[PDB]
Amino acid sequence: LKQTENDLKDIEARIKEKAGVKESDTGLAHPLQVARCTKIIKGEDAKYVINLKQIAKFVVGLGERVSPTDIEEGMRVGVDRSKYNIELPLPPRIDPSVTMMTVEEKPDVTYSDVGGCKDQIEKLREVVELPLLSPERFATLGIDPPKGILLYGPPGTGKTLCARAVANRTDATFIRVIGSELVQKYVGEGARMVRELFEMARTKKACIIFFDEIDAVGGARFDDGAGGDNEVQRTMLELITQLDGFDPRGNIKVMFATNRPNTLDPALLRPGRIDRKVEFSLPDLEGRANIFRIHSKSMSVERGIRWELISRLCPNSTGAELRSVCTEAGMFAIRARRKVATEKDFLKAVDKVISGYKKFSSTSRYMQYN
Amino acid sequence: FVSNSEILKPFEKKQEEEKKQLEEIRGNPLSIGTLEEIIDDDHAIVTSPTMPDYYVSILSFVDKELLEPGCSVLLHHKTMSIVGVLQDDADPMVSVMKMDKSPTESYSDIGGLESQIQEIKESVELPLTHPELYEEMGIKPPKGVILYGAPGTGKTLLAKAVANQTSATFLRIVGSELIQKYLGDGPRLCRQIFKVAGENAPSIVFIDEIDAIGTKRYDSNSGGEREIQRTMLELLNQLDGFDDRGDVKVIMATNKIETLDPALIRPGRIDRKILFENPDLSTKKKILGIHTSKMNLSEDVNLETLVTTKDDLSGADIQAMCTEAGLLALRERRMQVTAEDFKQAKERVMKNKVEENLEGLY
Amino acid sequence: HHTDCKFIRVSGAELVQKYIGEGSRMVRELFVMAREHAPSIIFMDEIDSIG
Amino acid sequence: FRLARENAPSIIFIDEVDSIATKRFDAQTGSDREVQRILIELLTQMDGFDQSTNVKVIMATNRADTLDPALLRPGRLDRKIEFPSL
Repeated sequence: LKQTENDLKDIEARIKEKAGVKESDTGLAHPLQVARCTKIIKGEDAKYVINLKQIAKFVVGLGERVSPTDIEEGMRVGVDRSKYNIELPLPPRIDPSVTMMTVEEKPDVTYSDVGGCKDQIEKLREVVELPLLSPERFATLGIDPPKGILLYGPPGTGKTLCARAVANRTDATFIRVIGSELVQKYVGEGARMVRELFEMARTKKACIIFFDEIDAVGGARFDDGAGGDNEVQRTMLELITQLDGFDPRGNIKVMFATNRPNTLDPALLRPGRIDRKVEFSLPDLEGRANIFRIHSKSMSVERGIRWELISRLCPNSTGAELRSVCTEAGMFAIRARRKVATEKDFLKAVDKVISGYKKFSSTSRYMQYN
Repeated sequence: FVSNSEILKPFEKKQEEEKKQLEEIRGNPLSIGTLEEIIDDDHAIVTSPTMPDYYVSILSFVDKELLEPGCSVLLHHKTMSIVGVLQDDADPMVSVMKMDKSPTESYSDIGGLESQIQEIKESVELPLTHPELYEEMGIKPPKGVILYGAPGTGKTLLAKAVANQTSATFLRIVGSELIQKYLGDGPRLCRQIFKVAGENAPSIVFIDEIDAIGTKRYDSNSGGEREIQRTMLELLNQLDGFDDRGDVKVIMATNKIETLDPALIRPGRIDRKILFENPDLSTKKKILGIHTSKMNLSEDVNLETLVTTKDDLSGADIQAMCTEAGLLALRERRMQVTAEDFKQAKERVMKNKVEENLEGLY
Repeated sequence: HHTDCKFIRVSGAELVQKYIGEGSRMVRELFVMAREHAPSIIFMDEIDSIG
Repeated sequence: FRLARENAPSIIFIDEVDSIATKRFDAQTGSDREVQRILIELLTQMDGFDQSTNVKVIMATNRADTLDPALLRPGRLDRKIEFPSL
């Protein structure tokens, strides 16, 4: 019965909370959709009363002086509709309106494919981590860190796994927005509503947002669409507007995801909204030898096993495809009931998984340029 | 009760007085609004079809966990400040979702398929009630399973028996209605299903016969119809982009998933391959013999007579041959079926759904 | 008539819905109506043949 | 439709009913519901019909293929008059 006795001190403090309400007691009783108050009784020009709603739409040309002495009446005055700025009396302005935002904390992902990502992750570190360490080298040399970056390749073979792993070491705000749900219906639901997230990115610093599912946003057109994809294409152009006139690159990052690099609008892929591109392909053999180690760090393996002959059975592959070999190898200890992971389990798994199980249904010829 | 004398004495004195303080902040409209966002200064946002305008500040009785962005709450009578919170139950307003029931299922009619029956049990039923072996080994078990072939022949009926063997919450989501002519309805409803149900660990979602999604060809995004390719893009976020702890499980049983498969499955999130297999002499006896456990028929007729020479009759084909021959014998009100109804029911089933490609020799 | 039950008619073309699909929920909504009255026969209309 | 019950020699003609054809939802109550509450009342005010049988309701339309098929049920709309050229 904690909540039972918690209200004992809270109801007594509710009057203390009401003491702040005692400033304005009129009209009965900071994120806002549109700025709305009741009559704004408090308030050249002295008092300032503006409201936008179905009744009594107000507008004032002047401002920037103290009528209200900070908050007044309905407490909501500030940025809405754009066009409207009350700044001088401690504004609750540029605040997220009613919308759908996905905000999580600590997207913890460990290392997946280090085989070809040795110097490839360093390019990702030069995006976010670089301005957070030695910003003085940017003003002296005259160079700026990359903002936009593109991810292309097979669907999450250790490419996407690396994208979520580096973001965990950034220690900043992580927000995931996709492109599939972005369509919706109303014009502006996929652009103006997301523009509020882009406008807040300049307000709240230390924010990192990964743009997802760009195939549902961009893409090349010939007949200029069959209809219904115009807003899909206008959202592509709305992303350009935030990068068009002005934008800081310090606290704002741009990263895409797709299966092929050039499937977007060839004008969209033009540089300046993408400074660098992530080239993701099948790395060499000895480079992926650390992948077999990472999965075996927490895995009990018989001492004396030789990984040299195991890697020979496996041709060029990715990080996730190597875990599938150990995944079925873990199933070899289920049915056949092996104590630990042996060499015969790994040598057979490559022929069991890649040769035996995998067979068809893989991405091979589906990426050239386009 | 014992404490009703001693401990209750310095209790009810403050229990009734706080209720009067509630009547001061409640009244009896109890207006039900919607809380859009939580403010560290204890202030809320009112929502109502009358378009309310309020600066109301968050009162007591609610906490940061109870207050939710967009779920209904209780309001003050005059000032309309937040008081309580609405309790969610019954059926949400999202797309079709089953809640719970206990089916009666086991391995009986699909007997003889045990070669592929014990395979799916290892990656589904075993990593549920015994959450172990991943601490010592360290390899993450697969998420769902993928089955391609003829459904209802005992391959999909296998999934119906596994649902009861889990002894936990089972979910069934429809994968048809996503193909609606409207653009953008696919990725929306699919995300809200797994997000709201993430509280309950067991899910095991089953989907049947998706022939639409999966158009890719040479590029990732083509100029084809947008009613199809973008709907699939949501499934990439569930199986790859955003991964759970192993609660949500997606199962899709269709005819041919070949072209469909490597836009979704990924290397190692879901590893399963199960195809329809022609039963041998031993499997056909266990399928047909167990169906007759409760069935009664003429003792002068052997059940293995038609098993020797027959063309591709699975458990689905036998389900009709038992019903078709049963309705003919039931017309005379007899629990036993004669021999003439056995061959008569096999012809009309073989002459309709069963057709080969007329490919001989080879 | 002779089966001692009811008759439920369901519009096929009206079941198809754009925007947020209603027909997806209309499946389980009619299932509740099918649960309320056990002696009934659900019929699929507008996909049938009147000619 | 109340005057149709009072004065018997009355003819009510509604031109261009094709303004609504199949259906729409979108905003729900906003800019939609107006004709959806009519359909319920088209099943209501026409229920009091057949008492006098003096009521005359004739609806004009262009494309009849996308209209409501449920209206063709007897008691609301019985027989449609085709207007070809020929």
